[PDB]
Amino acid sequence: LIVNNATNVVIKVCEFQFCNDPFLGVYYHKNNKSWMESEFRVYSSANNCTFEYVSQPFLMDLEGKQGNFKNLREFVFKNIDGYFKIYSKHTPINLVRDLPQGFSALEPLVDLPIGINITRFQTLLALHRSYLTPGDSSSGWTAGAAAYYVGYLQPRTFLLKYNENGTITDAVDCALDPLSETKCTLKSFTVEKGIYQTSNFRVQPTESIVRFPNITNLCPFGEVFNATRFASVYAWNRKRISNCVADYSVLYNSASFSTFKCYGVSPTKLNDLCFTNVYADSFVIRGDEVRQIAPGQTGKIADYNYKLPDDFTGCVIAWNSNNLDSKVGGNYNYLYRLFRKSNLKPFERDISTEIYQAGSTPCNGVEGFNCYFPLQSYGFQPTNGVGYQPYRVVVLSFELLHAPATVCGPKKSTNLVKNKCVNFNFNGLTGTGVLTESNKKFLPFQQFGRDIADTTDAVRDPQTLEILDITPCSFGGVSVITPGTNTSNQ
Amino acid sequence: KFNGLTVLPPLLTDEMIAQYTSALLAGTITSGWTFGAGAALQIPFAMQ
Amino acid sequence: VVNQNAQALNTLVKQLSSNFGAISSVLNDILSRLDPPEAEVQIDRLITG
Ligand SMILES: *[C@@H]1O[C@H](CO)[C@@H](O)[C@H](O)[C@H]1NC(C)=O
Ligand SMILES: *[C@@H]1O[C@H](CO)[C@@H](O)[C@H](O)[C@H]1NC(C)=O
Ligand SMILES: *[C@@H]1O[C@H](CO)[C@@H](O)[C@H](O)[C@H]1NC(C)=O
Ligand SMILES: *[C@@H]1O[C@H](CO)[C@@H](O)[C@H](O)[C@H]1NC(C)=O
Ligand SMILES: *[C@@H]1O[C@H](CO)[C@@H](O)[C@H](O)[C@H]1NC(C)=O
Ligand SMILES: *[C@@H]1O[C@H](CO)[C@@H](O)[C@H](O)[C@H]1NC(C)=O
Repeated sequence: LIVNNATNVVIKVCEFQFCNDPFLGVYYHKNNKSWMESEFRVYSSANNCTFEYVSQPFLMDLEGKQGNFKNLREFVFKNIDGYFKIYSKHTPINLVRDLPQGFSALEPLVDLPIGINITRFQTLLALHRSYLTPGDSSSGWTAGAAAYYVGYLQPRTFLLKYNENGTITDAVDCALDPLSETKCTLKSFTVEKGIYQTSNFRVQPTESIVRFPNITNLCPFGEVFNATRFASVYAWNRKRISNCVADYSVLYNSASFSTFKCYGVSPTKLNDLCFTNVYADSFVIRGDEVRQIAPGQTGKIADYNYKLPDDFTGCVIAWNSNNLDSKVGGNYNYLYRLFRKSNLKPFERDISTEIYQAGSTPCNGVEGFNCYFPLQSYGFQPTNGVGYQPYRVVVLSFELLHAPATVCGPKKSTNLVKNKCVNFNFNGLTGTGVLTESNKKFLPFQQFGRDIADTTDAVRDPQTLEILDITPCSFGGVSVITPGTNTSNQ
Repeated sequence: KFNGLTVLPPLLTDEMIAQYTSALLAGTITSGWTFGAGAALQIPFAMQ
Repeated sequence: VVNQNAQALNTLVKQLSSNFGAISSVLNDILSRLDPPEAEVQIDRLITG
């Protein structure tokens, strides 16, 4: 509430049970000609108050007048970043019903750190009552003349002029009419005879269409994520996935994940992209080893067991698997390479078990001194450190928009439109542009058509086997002709 | 024309340039050089 | 004159298919598959080029 009672300015922020018709009622006593504030019916209750402020006491007239409007006030109210901004100004004028045309500035008056949500407001008036106002509170009252106007703000761009003393005397709206765009461009309130370039009008696309083939199968993840058994890391397991929808938003009902990270793809978008040739890797490692599954890493797992290509786009998922893979005597089913002559290549698997010659004296399969067996058994027990407990780790790798694909994720397709600037997805390819019938003749083994410009210009619709040509909308250019400001405005 | 790369027409159409050249030829053959200093004065071609 | 003009325009247009150090040379390939924070660096590299 902002109120200006007979004495003080009061600024309250509380929870009020406001009246349906709150107002002020000032009674005029005929016996002693004076107007005195008696009724203030604002709210029923005020429970919790956060911010308060009261200005100094003062005295106004409050007497009813009969002359013309002599006070014009303009106020502007903003709420930005928890700040309530009140700009104000007042002016003496003679107009009663007309709205005057003038250029006046509004000087900042008050700014408050309120930080509340305001979506409606209500103005607050006063009432006048006397012997000539017979009746109850609801009827025994007059109105008294007063008027006001309300308008709405909008994000725009103006040009303003600053005089010598520092006052805003004039402004021009950059986006009202073309001459104003020209004045805005040249930064001058005066424009001389000729032609000018302002901007470029772009036709805007309305509708959007998605064209996807038919997929009904669901992906074999219960034999990837709910796999009764996992293999040793050195002989890491691989699996091919195709012709199914990969609903990764259903990753949460059955389980929860220690680490769930993706490189080159943001997880939220996984549903909207059609992937190509999903490969799913699976293994189990030690928690300490979980920090080796990343591009450009070191360590025995990352060196002699597993490697990633540098440009590995895809996701790493891993969850602790202690309970399933902990045995009180020790889960020794898990074995890993420790010694190898050279580093491994990405997406390579070696299962050789040969006596490693640490130094000289070739072992010849003796495993003597300086001769060691490259493979070693993990020992997993329930009573071990968290950094030592087993972890089930899965890698998802795939291609994107480089070949015909079949894994698109969950989405919905729609109809087809023609000869209207629109937006389109075609098996994951994106774009906007009018779609006309094509006279090209694709051979039966290819799905696109390209230009020198290096952008697609045709497409085979993945449903009707038809060939559609994309024509971009006419951007053009905008120029304006003027005979000068002085002579005319046309 | 489909990347924000526009070409623009010249100011004079080719017929206008053709008219200009025809005018120059007429001037030289029927008036010598005297049209290039003031009013066009005629004079036969043999004496030019 | 005509040959020089055409050559310059063809080079200026063909120069739109290089990575300049990004993962791909299409801004639509970057509107998807990424979120703003880590997309903006590659958008930066394309701008510079
Ligand atoms: C105006 O409000 C202030 C603050 O609540 C109060 O102290 C003062 O008495 C009020 N005066 C009138 C006339 O209501
Ligand atoms: C808000 O009002 C309720 C009821 O009067 C009270 O229990 C609660 O403590 C108040 N909270 C604050 C922050 O004043
Ligand atoms: C403010 O309240 C309105 C009405 O309840 C609501 O629609 C709007 O979302 C709210 N905004 C904030 C920031 O609370
Ligand atoms: C600046 O203020 C002075 C004093 O009011 C006034 O005389 C003068 O005209 C003003 N000049 C401008 C440029 O507004
Ligand atoms: C795993 O199993 C649960 C129930 O045992 C099942 O509801 C869920 O769909 C399965 N999820 C995966 C990813 O295998
Ligand atoms: C998908 O199903 C529709 C009918 O529902 C069928 O006409 C069409 O041939 C199928 N295949 C594709 C690629 O749209």
